[PDB]
Amino acid sequence: MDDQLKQSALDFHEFPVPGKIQVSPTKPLATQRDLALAYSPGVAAPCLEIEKDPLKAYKYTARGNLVAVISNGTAVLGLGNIGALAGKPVMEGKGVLFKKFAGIDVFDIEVDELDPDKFIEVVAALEPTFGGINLEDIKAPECFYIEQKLRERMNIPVFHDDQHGTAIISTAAILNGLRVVEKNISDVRMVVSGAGAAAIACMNLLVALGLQKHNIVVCDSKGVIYQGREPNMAETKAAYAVVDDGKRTLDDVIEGADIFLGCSGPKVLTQEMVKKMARAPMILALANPEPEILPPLAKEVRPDAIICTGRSDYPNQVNNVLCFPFIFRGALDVGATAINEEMKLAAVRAIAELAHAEQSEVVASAYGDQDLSFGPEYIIPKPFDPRLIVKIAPAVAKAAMESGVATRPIADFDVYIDKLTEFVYKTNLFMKPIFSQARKAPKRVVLPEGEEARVLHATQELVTLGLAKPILIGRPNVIEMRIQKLGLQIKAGVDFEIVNNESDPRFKEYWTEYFQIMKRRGVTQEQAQRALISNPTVIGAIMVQRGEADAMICGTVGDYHEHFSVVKNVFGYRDGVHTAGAMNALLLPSGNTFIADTYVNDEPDAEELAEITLMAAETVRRFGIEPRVALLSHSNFGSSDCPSSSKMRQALELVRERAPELMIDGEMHGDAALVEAIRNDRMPDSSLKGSANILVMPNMEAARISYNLLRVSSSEGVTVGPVLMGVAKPVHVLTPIASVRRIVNMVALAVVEAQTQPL
Amino acid sequence: MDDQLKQSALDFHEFPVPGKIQVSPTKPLATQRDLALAYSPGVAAPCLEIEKDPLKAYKYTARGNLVAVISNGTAVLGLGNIGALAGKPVMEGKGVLFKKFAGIDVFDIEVDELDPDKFIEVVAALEPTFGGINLEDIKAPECFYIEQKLRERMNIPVFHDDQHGTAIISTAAILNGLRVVEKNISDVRMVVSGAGAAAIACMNLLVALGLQKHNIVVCDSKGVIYQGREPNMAETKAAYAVVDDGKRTLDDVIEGADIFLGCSGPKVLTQEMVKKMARAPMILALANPEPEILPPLAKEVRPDAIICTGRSDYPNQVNNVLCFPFIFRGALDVGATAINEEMKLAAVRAIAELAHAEQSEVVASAYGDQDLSFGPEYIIPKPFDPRLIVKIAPAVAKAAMESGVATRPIADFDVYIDKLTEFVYKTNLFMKPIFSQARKAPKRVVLPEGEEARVLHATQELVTLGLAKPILIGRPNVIEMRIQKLGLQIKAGVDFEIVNNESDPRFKEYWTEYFQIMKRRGVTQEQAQRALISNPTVIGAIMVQRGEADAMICGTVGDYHEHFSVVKNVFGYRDGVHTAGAMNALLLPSGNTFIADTYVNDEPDAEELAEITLMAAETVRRFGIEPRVALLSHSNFGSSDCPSSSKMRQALELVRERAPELMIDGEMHGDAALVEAIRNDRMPDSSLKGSANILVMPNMEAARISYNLLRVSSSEGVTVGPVLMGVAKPVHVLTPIASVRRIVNMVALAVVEAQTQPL
Repeated sequence: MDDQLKQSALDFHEFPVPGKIQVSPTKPLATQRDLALAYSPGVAAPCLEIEKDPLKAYKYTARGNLVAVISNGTAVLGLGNIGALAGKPVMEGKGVLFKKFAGIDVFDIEVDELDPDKFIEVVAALEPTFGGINLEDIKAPECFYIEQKLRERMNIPVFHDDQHGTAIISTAAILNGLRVVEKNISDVRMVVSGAGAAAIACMNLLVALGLQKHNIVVCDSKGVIYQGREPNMAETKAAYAVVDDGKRTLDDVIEGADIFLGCSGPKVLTQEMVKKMARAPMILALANPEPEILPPLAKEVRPDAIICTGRSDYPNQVNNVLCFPFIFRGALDVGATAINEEMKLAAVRAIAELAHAEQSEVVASAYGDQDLSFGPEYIIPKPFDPRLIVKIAPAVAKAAMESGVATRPIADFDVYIDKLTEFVYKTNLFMKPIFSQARKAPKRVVLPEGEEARVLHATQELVTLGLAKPILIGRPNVIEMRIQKLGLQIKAGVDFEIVNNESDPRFKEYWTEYFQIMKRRGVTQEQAQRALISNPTVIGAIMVQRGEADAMICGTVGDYHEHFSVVKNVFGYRDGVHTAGAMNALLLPSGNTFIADTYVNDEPDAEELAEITLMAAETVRRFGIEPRVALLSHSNFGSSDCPSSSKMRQALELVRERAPELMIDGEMHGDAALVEAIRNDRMPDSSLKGSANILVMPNMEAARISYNLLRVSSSEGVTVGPVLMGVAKPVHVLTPIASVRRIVNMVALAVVEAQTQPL
Repeated sequence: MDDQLKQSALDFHEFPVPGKIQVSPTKPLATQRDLALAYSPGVAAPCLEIEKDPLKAYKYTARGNLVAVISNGTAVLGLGNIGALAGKPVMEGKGVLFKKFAGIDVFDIEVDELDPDKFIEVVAALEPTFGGINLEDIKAPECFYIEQKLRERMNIPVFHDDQHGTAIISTAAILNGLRVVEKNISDVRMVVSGAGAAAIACMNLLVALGLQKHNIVVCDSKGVIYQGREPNMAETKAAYAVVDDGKRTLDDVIEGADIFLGCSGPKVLTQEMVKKMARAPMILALANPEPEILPPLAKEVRPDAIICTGRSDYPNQVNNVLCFPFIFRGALDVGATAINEEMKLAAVRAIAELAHAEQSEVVASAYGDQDLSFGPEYIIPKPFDPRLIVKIAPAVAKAAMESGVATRPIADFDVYIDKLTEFVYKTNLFMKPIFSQARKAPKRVVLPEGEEARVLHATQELVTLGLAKPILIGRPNVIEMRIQKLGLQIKAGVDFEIVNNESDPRFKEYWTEYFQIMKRRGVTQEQAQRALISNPTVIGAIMVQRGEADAMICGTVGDYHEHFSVVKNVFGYRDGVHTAGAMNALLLPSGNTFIADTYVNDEPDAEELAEITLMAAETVRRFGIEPRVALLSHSNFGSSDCPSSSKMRQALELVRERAPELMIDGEMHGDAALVEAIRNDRMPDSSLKGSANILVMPNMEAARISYNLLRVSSSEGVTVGPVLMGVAKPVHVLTPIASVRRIVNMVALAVVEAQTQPL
């Protein structure tokens, strides 16, 4: 293990504060009332409820999201027995992983006890604190006895992940492989190396899944484990003892075998006995920190070999992080009393089915141009796939539903999946009304920049959600080749339409219409033809204008203002308005907030500010929020008389003249706008209540600087912008640094805008 | 208990997320390297260290800041035995209090066990997880046995706070009271009502403190507990069994007594037997939720009565929150193996001494115009006093030092107290170089606004820190009366000087000099006299100019620009400069950051921007930081050609011409300035490294809006501003909403600036 890596690990664990976890409150503790409610005499009130009903304990405490990771330091991942105090950082890291990947609060516990019975007594005593138990690093064979006793005795789910999770992943992998090579589960022959508990659980699951016991072979360091080899051998080991046939060595039984499993040590297998078994071997190496064999050797000696390792640098890694947080999430969200094998089967099926679907953006970006399509080189999902929780947790919850172990049944699964998604993507809670409205009637959207990888990913995700009917512009060859490269599943002509800009049958009409529009703006006919050949944005705008589409989303490459100029020239302002603006959404501690204007006007006057305010209010109303506007300046309610403050005052009077029912006030400082108490101290009778959610700035300088600084400082770094208002058709212009999720959000928003007859 | 209060408590405990705690990471977990370091194979590296040395476990894990709150639900605060699962919210609230008041991470644990021996076994088994144990809600007499066994058996400190903390507070209160009434500890006679463990610990401490056992009387519900009353009575109860004298009732022993203690129930004491004991009774009611008597009754029947209750609405509340977090902080920071009575004595002495000192701003604001000076009405500090940690924890640490139970001795106490203060005030870490430099040579500072409460509090805190020699301006009568009202301790003429603006012997020279300065600016002699009578800022500026002071801090009432105009007129620009600016400090996730210009120039040009940049760089250098400047705009490295961007480009070239060694670049977006990767993606060869810590805006609009929004959104809401640069003398102008701490910080900064010869 590298000395520099060791130094990096020590410095990471040390600075700037020792440890890796921290306990924080989730409530305000500022005033005296917070103290009164969070402690005596307030804290007594919920307590009585728990006395009347234990189930209500799942309703006022963290018990419904608390998991214990208990260890004794006897079976650390690669160090054997070193003491629990030595093993504490491992459990801290496990808890960090829990919180990161499933939003589950954990307590790590080291119990200095070696007697299994006293261990059981302690764990059973600690029951009311937690809602679930996960064991870790307990050596065999004590682990089986402890787990069985606790599962029988305790009333909450218990795992030993090293005994179960690896079994889940291996079962899913081998089932998928048998799907690949088209071999029936009945006639496959099983060969097992090592006596690690993962192997035993694997045979248990496979037998419960359909594998036949007469085709299995279990081999320890003593060779073939046949009946009568020794009388005082373990009963668990005896359960897989076969009728003796004279074979003693692993070489005798490996020939003609279908699947090889190993969790004992490196170099046990060799390329000759790799030649020994049947067609399409199933190499499965789980030994750490080195595998049984080198996958290059197995692949060079046999091409169709399938190899799975426990190391990240090799394809098809079996990492336990794929399972445990999600099974615990599913179990806890229904209050299952215990986790049976039904849940494990459901998890295996979920992993297998997820292995078939299309690749996500994160993993595709992370793992480069590797041939990551379904098949021998890609058989199980990567650890960082975000769809894992959404595909696993509802399945485990339904398995709990069927077996009757649930105690708090869920009504319908749709809101559950929605909540999980809001955990995953951090903007679903904000965008849910938009998605719900858009899904009722999809429209046609043009993405002129149809060769970018981000646009292709967004198109795939839009088709999957059934949220729009995309139209792409570009050369079909490049688009198809990149679709193959990224391993997507959308098919041209079935899920979306491709418009070949270099050669289209409607070129004549398009450039004729463009010239008819722009002849008085200094555009000759040759310029019109050249533009309709070379500029995708013009093609998209013309397509939208003629009614062959319904919305356009552009601007993910190049400058903002060229796209905006083209759009404004083609479409023009909507009736009753003489200006356009851009507005960015943001998530501050005080809630969602919109900022305008950030992109269009460099120095708006009072009239433009009034029109921008009205359009912003309408757009916010679309989100199902009650608009609350604030005009910002360095002047604080007339404390200065620079021209900007006067412009704000005139804009405010204009807005109050036009829309009398809108909640608006100003001009004020930012803190007064965002904080109720500060505003009430200086202006007790203001017409603005609560915290404002629309902020109007005097110039694009202030808007852009504030937006960027808040975007970075509000530690999320996510937005919904720039929404463009004032143009006569539902079009938006993005920025080159826009991510996939923002593109999807704007496509949904444009669809929603286009659903109604454009105003 | 009010139904509306019950509903409020339930809704507080329920929404928006169940529970009150949450476990969060303290390290980044974004990249693959974070995963590699926080888990396999990186996590193995520190583990081996723990195997080689257990003490190093205090160095890479949260064990050094982790406390367990263990309960069985048998002795809840006012509900007796209700079950541990019913009592869980109480421990959650206790842990929240721990984190809020001492920055200590806790695990709350409910053990469903009623056998004391099994309880002891479980707790002793859980030792390696934690660094300290605190018991809670365990009924007598099992609590004594469990605590004794665990203390003997376990190697980390253990408390039962209800048994010890109340004893600490009561001991401090009664010792202070005996100080008040001037009664010797030898001859005072003790009367005890109830058998609550707090009482027994109180007698133990008092006997260990100097109270004589022959003057004590212990009375249970059976009356006088004398020797031979019953043979099979408790040994702990037997330890205070007195030689029989024939007295049987509490009435017989209360007459002639000095101190009455009660923790049994309400209405036990009556006003006649209040008349029974000696002069100046010591009523001490700890029963909940109602006291033994109504304090109004005791005070009306006898004026000099001293009454202490356990309820917030009455004076001198005995709340356990005063002790336990701070004793645990002190014990943990030295690694004490156990907490003996030496630490408890040190804590009692610390509380007693703190009761004498001056009142803090927070408690004085919270508790109104009550006569909160030292005496019968104020005998123990309020729960929210921030000095509690600083006064307690070092004393407990030193007590650990003397008794040899410490395992990680501290070198010197000064850095310890500094670290505690940085925890308390959140800006000491930033301002420490300034305070250290200023404390070496204090100067003379004028605060013209010498009648505000905030200014008086700041003066008190400045005198205490020995950081300046303040001078106040105002009417002496009002100043003295308010000093009495707030209960401060600074004495006029000894700690500070008062300048009577209405009648001063130097009026003639002052107004003559003001006229000599301002005669050509339209100020007649009568106007000069009127100004020197009515305007404190002018008096302060003239005093500074003549050399009778060294710095001035003004502007906590009224508009900014009037004060700034007066200051600029009197002092003028420093040589080589033709402009002035203001700069605000702020604490973002990327570090400390300065923003300019926020208050002076409405629309600076290139030259003013260059001068402001240079002055800001020098001021930042004062803080011992290496300056890094960024010029912000909506244009991103020339993407636009509006006049503002051109002004930035000219300013940048000017700055590079003047100071060639300064690190500066621009103009850029905010995120590019703050984030390294974004800047490196667009401009790989920029001259700015890391994250900038000075931001220069094109106009006061953007600066003010960004500053306010970031101030609120960066969840601290604390600043150090506005620092004023460009004037020839060390003066600063604050804002009316400035708090005490900001005033202290600016006084220190002005002193530091004035220490060197002004440039």
